[PDB]
Amino acid sequence: AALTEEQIAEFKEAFSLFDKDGDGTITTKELGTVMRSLGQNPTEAELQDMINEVDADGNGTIDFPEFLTMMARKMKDTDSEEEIREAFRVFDKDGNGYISAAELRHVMTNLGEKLTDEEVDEMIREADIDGDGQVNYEEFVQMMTA
Amino acid sequence: GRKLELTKAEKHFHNFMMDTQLTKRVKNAAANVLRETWLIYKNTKLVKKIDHAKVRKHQRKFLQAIHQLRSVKMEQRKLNDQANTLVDLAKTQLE
Ligand SMILES: O=C1Nc2c(ccc(Cl)c2Cl)/C1=N/O
Ligand SMILES: [Ca+2]
Ligand SMILES: [Ca+2]
Repeated sequence: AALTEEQIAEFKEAFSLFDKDGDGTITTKELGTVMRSLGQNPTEAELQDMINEVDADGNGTIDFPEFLTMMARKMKDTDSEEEIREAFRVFDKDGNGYISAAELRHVMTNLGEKLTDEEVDEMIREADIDGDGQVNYEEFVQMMTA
Repeated sequence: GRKLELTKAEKHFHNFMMDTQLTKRVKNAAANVLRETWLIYKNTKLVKKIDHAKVRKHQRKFLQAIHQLRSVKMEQRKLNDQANTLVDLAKTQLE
């Protein structure tokens, strides 16, 4: 809950991601816009509640002082290994901890934003550690988060 | 840099009650948990004569207050993650 000066200048650049018009305040309308471009759908009440958690003065919008201030209350990070492993489990049909290279290529080239077959090649080169056409994704995720 | 780390989620009720409406929701539902826990205890353990219809009334009121409380807790969990999403997007400007 008290961090460095370099980050102050950094969080200012972050602020423009949020202040969609550049008027120096973040409104619920702009926060809805940003949140929807991240694939979320907060309600109007959820947007008002996020602003009100930050809003120091009570004028209904967030300025950079209030923005920077709540950043410091939330500076700690934690590793993501277990969340990434569960994303892999979604594609583990048998629940046996494996996903074949063929199944992984099919997923990466058909679901979400996709990868090129060339990009997928490099990924499987790394993911199939034992060269047996099967990806032990817990091992693969530990290698990527180490 | 951060690589694949993300903002660490918080711990307990110690936030987002600045929305007095959740606060009004928490305080009323928790009083009703107290209310129906007492009335079920009394109507099953402090009487010679268990009036099952009375216990049914308060079991329905009890499950109602508990799930209201559950419902507030899940909306707090959702608000925190919506906030951690913004903190996470902001934090990519440190890279
Ligand atoms: O309670 C919180 N409200 C928050 C948090 C973190 C970031 C932001 Cl923008 C808001 Cl409005 C919170 N972390 O606990
Ligand atoms: Ca604005
Ligand atoms: Ca303000």
